[PDB]
Amino acid sequence: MRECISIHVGQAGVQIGNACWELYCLEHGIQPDGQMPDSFNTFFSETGAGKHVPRAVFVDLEPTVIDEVRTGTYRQLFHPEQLITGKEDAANNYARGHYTIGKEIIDLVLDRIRKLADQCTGLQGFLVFHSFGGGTGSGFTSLLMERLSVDYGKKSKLEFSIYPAPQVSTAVVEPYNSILTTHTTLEHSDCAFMVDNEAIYDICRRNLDIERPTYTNLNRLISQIVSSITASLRFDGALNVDLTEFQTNLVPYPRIHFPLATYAPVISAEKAYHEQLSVAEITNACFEPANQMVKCDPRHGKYMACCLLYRGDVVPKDVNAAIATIKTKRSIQFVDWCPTGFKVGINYQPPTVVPGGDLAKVQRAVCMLSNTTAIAEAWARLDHKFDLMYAKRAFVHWYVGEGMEEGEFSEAREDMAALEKDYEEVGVDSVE
Amino acid sequence: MRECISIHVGQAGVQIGNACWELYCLEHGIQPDGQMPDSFNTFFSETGAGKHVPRAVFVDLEPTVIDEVRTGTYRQLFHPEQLITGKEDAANNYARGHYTIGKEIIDLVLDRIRKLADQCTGLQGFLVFHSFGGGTGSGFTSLLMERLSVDYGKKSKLEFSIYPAPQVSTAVVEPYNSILTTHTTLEHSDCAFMVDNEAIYDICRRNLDIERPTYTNLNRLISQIVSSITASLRFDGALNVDLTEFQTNLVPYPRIHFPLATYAPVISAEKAYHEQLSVAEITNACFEPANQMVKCDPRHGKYMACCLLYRGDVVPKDVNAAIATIKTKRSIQFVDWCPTGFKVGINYQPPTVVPGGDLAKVQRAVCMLSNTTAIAEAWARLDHKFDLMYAKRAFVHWYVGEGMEEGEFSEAREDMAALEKDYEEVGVDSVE
Amino acid sequence: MREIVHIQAGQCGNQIGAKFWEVISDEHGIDPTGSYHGDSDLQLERINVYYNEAAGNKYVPRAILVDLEPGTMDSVRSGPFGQIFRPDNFVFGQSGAGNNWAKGHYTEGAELVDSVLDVVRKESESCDCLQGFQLTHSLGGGTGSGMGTLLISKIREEYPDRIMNTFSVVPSPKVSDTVVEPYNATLSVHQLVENTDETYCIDNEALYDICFRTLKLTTPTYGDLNHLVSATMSGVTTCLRFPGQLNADLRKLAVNMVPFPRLHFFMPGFAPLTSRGSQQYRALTVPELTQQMFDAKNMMAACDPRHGRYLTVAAVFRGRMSMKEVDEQMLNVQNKNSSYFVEWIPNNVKTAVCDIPPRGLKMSATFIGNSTAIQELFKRISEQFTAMFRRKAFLHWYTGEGMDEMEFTEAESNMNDLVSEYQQYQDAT
Amino acid sequence: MREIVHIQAGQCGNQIGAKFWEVISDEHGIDPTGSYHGDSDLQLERINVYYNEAAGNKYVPRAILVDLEPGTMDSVRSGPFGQIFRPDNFVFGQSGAGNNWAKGHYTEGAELVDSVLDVVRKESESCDCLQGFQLTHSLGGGTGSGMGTLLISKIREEYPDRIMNTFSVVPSPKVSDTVVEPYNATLSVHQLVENTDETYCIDNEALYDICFRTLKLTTPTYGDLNHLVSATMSGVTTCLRFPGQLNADLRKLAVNMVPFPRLHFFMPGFAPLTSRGSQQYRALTVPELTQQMFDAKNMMAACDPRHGRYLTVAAVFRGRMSMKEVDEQMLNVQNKNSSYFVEWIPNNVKTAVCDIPPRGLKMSATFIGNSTAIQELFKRISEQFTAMFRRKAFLHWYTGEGMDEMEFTEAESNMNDLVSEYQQYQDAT
Amino acid sequence: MAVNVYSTSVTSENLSRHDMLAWVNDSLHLNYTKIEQLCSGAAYCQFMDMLFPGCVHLRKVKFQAKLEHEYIHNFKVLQAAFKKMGVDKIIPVEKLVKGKFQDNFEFIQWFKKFFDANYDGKDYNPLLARQ
Ligand SMILES: Nc1nc2c(ncn2[C@@H]2O[C@H](COP(=O)(O)OP(=O)(O)OP(=O)(O)O)[C@@H](O)[C@H]2O)c(=O)[nH]1
Ligand SMILES: Nc1nc2c(ncn2[C@@H]2O[C@H](COP(=O)(O)OP(=O)(O)OP(=O)(O)O)[C@@H](O)[C@H]2O)c(=O)[nH]1
Ligand SMILES: [Mg+2]
Ligand SMILES: [Mg+2]
Repeated sequence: MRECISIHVGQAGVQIGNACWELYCLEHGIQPDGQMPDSFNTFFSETGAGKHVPRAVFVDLEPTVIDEVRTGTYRQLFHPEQLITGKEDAANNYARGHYTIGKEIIDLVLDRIRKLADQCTGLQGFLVFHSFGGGTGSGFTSLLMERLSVDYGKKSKLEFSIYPAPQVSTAVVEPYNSILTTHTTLEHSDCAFMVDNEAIYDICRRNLDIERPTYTNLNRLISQIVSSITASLRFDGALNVDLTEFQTNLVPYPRIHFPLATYAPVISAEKAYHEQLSVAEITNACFEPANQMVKCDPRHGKYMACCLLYRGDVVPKDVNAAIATIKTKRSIQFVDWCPTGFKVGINYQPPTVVPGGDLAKVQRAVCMLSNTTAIAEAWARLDHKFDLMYAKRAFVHWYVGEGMEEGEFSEAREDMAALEKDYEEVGVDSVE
Repeated sequence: MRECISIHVGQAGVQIGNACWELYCLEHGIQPDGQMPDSFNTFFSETGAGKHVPRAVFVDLEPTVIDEVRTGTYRQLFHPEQLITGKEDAANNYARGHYTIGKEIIDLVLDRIRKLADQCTGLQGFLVFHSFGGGTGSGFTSLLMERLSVDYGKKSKLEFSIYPAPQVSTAVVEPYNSILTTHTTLEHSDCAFMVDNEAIYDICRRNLDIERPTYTNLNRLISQIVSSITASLRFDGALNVDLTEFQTNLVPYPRIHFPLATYAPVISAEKAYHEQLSVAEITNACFEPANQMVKCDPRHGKYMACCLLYRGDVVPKDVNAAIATIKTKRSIQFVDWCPTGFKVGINYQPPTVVPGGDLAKVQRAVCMLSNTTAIAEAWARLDHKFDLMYAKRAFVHWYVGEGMEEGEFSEAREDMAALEKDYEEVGVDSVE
Repeated sequence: MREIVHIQAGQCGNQIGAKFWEVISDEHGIDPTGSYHGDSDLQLERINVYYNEAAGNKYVPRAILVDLEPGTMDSVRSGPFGQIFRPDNFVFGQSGAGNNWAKGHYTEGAELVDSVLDVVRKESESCDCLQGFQLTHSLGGGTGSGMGTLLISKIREEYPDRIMNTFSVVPSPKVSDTVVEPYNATLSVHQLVENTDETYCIDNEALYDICFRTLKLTTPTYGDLNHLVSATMSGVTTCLRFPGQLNADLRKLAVNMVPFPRLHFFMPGFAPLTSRGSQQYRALTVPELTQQMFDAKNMMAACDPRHGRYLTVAAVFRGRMSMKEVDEQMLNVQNKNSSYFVEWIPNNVKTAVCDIPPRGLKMSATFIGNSTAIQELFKRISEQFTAMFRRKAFLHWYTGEGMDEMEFTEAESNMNDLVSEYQQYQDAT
Repeated sequence: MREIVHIQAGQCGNQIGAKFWEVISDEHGIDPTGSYHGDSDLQLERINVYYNEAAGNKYVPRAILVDLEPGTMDSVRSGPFGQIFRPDNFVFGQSGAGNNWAKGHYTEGAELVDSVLDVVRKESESCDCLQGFQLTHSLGGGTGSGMGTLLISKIREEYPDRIMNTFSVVPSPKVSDTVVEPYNATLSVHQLVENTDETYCIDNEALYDICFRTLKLTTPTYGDLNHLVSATMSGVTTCLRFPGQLNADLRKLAVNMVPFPRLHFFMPGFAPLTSRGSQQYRALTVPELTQQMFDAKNMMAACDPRHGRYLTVAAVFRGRMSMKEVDEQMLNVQNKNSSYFVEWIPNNVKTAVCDIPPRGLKMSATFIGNSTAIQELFKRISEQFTAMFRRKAFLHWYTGEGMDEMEFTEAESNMNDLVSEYQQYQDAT
Repeated sequence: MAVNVYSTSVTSENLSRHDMLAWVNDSLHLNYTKIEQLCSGAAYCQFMDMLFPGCVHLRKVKFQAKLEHEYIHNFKVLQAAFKKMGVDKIIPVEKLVKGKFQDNFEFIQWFKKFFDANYDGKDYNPLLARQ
């Protein structure tokens, strides 16, 4: 009934999608061929036979990444029409994604979304996976969101976004792409979950004892967070939360819609024993800064909203107790305009474990979604990066060559300045 | 309920720890894998399964000694996070331990202590094992104690310390390390139990008929003393004493917190028969100077407090009788400001014997903790040793090279002078 | 003969409701199929208070289940006793309320309300003499709070001469279950003050405390908490459903407990609570029960009765017991604790006794206290509301649904006035 | 009818307490489960003096168990008769007192005291007519001494018209069980002098002597010692719990034994004590018992009655015996030992006789002596206190808990004054 | 800049309960009779203001707090001030707010040492600060 449609944009979005849909299949007992020998149904539609099909669209402007899906283990899982590819990529250029190349497939993508949505009886909304840095993840995603907003007025849209690192980048033009896409998508997105590759790598190294974590590992970790967020819809629970509640709880002001995700416990097989892993223990782990998935310092910021999503063998009283003690602690400060900081969800289903996965099997897990004024720091950094390059007009010729105007750059930058200012204003405590 | 957290610092601390935890496991029937087919619980936390984990932290600045634990018989007993190692040792330099090398892991060590302490419901306090002579045992331990004192205001802290011998040393800079660490730790420790390798060796040779006692033997002996001290918490008893009582009883003045431990009977298999080993007999053995574990002469000093901890098949009346007769004897003199000299504990559990151990199985044992003005002699000796070297500034360049200031040496020395003076003052009897 | 209509709104409302039905069914000897398997004529005498008799000798709860989302409903249906309910009495939306009072009261709830009302009217018409209504819900969410209040408004308009009772789960003091709960509570209270005849305030914090401290349950489940609430609920209608020595009912209790129309917010209590081990070491007698009733640790609202005065107390006893003894106990509490009882309402303890005890127990008691201490709860909510509203935090979620600042302001002011009123009577001589 | 509340503080207090309960239970025909399995109406007649009757025909000690550490409590629970106690009457801390009177009286004890008081009040309210309280503890430790005294203070304030009795284990003369015991004893005595109505002084040294010399026990256990104490305790309430020829009770004994308020420190004795072999070679008759009672070796306090004078003696006999004989014996001891009895209190022997003897014996006797010789004990403590205090030894352990020198000084002075008072009356004509 | 202090084992460096309470009364011009009344946190907040001008938002402090959560709120304000000044001692908030004597006495003894380390002799009228 309560359907959720998943959209995977560009390389990051697609590869994360692969990891998500692998996990979903294991959780619902769906084979890679779509067969199983009302729960799954929010994510999978059903044909006449026992075949089940993901309520998903995978889009990329080049064929390579999706071609892997086509030839891979889950080739029979997806319908061919839900795997959409162009010929040439956006070449790390927002302009190409948003305009030159993106305008050729946007209609197609939207048409397929419309067909998907037509077979939903109680569409809850959209889960959009992409990156900030790529030309497709930035430019195409922005375009897509805009169209979605118009075609579907008020339905929950949630973006899981690969936010670029402070000092661990791949592309050179990343800051440009990040800034423009944030500007263009801002008024069209309800809530966007930032996650950083650096942080996840650190977690893998420090908590899981992995010398060299691969992108796969990161993807797997991300899939856990997503599963926590959607478990309330895919399973039964004691105390439940849906997609339209998160936006209400986590977003205090329209522009300030960037919470951050943190998962606990992430442990190895040998380290999983030796320690009982209580609600108190995992909750504490959540609010410790080293286990966060964005390279930022909450100790230097303030909390505006916390949402805690518990899963498995969990007792409400215990959760209450845990939260109370965390409320006391000096390292957790909340803004003065927010006496109530917590929304709490508890679901009965333990986190399910992928065969050959890095994580140990636990009785309990928790996913925290927290909105923090500390994110301002990252924005400030990104703006500074933009400034350095733009002052010299470095790379600008490319963007203009693809039909973008220089004035739009300045526009994006000023909007981000305003956003920065808005966070700071929010930060300050009430007089009288 | 009444948890006790054990910290093992440097080579001595770690190796003694190995011997202690071996004994604890045998006493509670815990296998080297943590399995057993409310008593143990003060020393071992319990996971969901039947696995039990020591409430302990092992720390050393080099990996070698802890690596033995990792690869050894009790590898599965400890959680990896409770075995902490750096890369480079303190090189018999207090400065490196306290500052240069120690400041890199102190935060880590404390964090793990905090996590351990969080899972305690009735934390009694800390048992700290180290040496006076090593750079880690001296410098790191001092640092650690300071942090503990701040983080945990008023909880019992007890130090079992390998006090250096009069004429049987290993390191050349031992006196420096001993003096500085005593100065720095003095105001942060509640009670510190000195024990000397020379004395234990003598005991092994004389009482156990061992030609060549090894460090292992010494460690085993030490483990007995520790077991006596903690048996009142780990077992049921007739008349019981806890960690917070010892400090009250044995410490008459804040600075004068150095009692000494003596154990009886220490006998071999063949010598264990032929003699019934009564309470009177073992009590007498305790107060005879040859069985003491510090190379010092109580006959030339005065007793300020005795604590007698009996264990096994023991009868209170008998103990009372034994003590009364010892009170009479000329070789036992007590300070004039102390009409009551004895605190007495009796516990039902006999001393448990390690398979392949040097000690014979006895029905009764006793551990005396006695505070004596005779310890002043040792301090005087150590100060003299410091003086000889410092007058020439021998080795001083090393300490200063690691960031220590020369003024701190003089400061440590003067503090020790004061301590010496304080003992002497205490010694004298009341006028009128 | 005095038929009662039961309504359940939202997740909390429905989960409590189901528990309540499980309790009532056991009490009246009704199985999960609707068939009577009891062993006493007393079990069927007043069966019509809560059950309609259907064809082929089965009984169906006079219960309406309402939610803007279909998951809780499904769970209930799949639960033990889920099959006893009338299938057409489940009235559910598809969207949900997003923890938003506005959505429950003005938007999604409003799209569903007419369908509920239709069922309600039918139920009313079924009954020969409609006693009134009991609504179970939370004040902190969107459905139970916003839609529940809407239902209350409409039902009251339709049936102004019948009594409107609510069992309201209130936000706790120390920890907040949701971020917008102050808004949701504040708005709901505004409606409740004008449209309900009596409101039982129940707080999960209190319940957890009771479970841990009194019941000695290391690991309580929500079920346990629900059970307590159900026990209280059953207690209030016991005199209406079985014979007694001095028979009370819903109207009488309201009359006794409510000296002024706005002051209709109670704090319920239940006795006797005991552990598994500790039960044999005591004796369950009237005085013991009374003492258990009159303390702070046994109140299901997170407020200390010692911080205010009792305006009135209703005590309802179930079991074979001596009325004299009860009266003596009641007098005794008044005399000894004189300072905790308002002096201008003499003999402000009302007693009821019903001969049928609950199952497993030989005697029990239910306490209804109308204390001026409840003002603390309201005050806290007002404070929390203010702190958020002064910075207009989350306001666009509500304004987006057509709501205006003025409505919020009026609601706040009304709440403040209520607090003032309560304060007034505690100090009055 | 004259109900007594029992309190146990610390390790010693609890271990004696348990033993006492084992004695009382056997006497009244109560098993470890709380069920009556006796064979006489006399066993149940006055059962309410020490037991509350719970549901389903079981009996529960009116006993409160208090300690700052949980080990002794656990042991008691696991002991034979441990299951008879009310689970909620065990009130324990987690920390312990570190043998420190300060911790027991001002710090840890103070954190726990309110919880104890709550239980105490409830127990008091249970009883139709509260006779008073008996507290068992040591003076040498931290809990029994510091917390015990605190309890005494508070209870007395609450219930100033009920009698406060203590069974105090005093530090021995020759050997000290702990190093700070003089401080702990001295402080405790300060409280006891002002707040208790009667205090039974018991010393382990005396008990051991009795075990070795009189009972011929080569290897006594603490249990044996405890048994003696329990026998004495039971002796003092025997006339209140069974019928007799001349019935005494706690009030009467206090009245007879206490001529001045401060002089309420007794030395108890029990008769008859015999070995296994030596029992058959004697005859247990009234004169024999009397002679056993009146000697130094049978006093449970380490002081020689021949070093002072008896102010008063209470003698309580249990069994079927001729009152004339008893009276003759009493007269005889006074006449022959004239110099050991103060001359300005004529006929200073008080006699009670209870018809029910203890189990296993056909007759027995309990002696309560108020002797000026007890001043020796106090004097010793004062000396020991002074020797330590003059050098301020261990003082930082107490000052660290907020205590000041002034308090110590005042305590010392008070103790000294008491000694002086006792001295005065021994020499008075 | 604010220094840090530790309390474990000392002699002749401990005020009696009476003396310490007198000091609090004189310093803040209030009339506490039990050390546990300091568990509300208002007094500690005021002391911080007196020590370090600025520092605490006193308009947020509840001087007549009677409920546990109100006390918690005051201690959050205190915690923030400690963070601002770089005092690294962890305040055991959960134990203090229960109003337990032992913990409160421990905290006041630390706070007194901290105050003495840092007090510059300034005079101020605390009534204005209060209201
Ligand atoms: N977590 C994660 N991040 C990825 C993965 N693949 C790429 N990224 C990140 O995504 C960003 C690069 O964007 P891509 O998604 O590869 O580029 P694109 O969206 O395909 O855009 P074009 O290739 O330019 O059309 C960088 O920050 C990468 O670190 C992945 O599998 N997992
Ligand atoms: N009793 C006993 N003493 C030991 C043992 N090992 C070392 N010692 C003593 O400890 C002192 C040497 O200090 P160590 O503990 O080896 O040095 P450390 O603490 O590791 O410091 P660094 O190696 O300089 O970092 C000497 O007095 C040794 O005799 C042991 O197993 N048992
Ligand atoms: Mg790409
Ligand atoms: Mg080393």
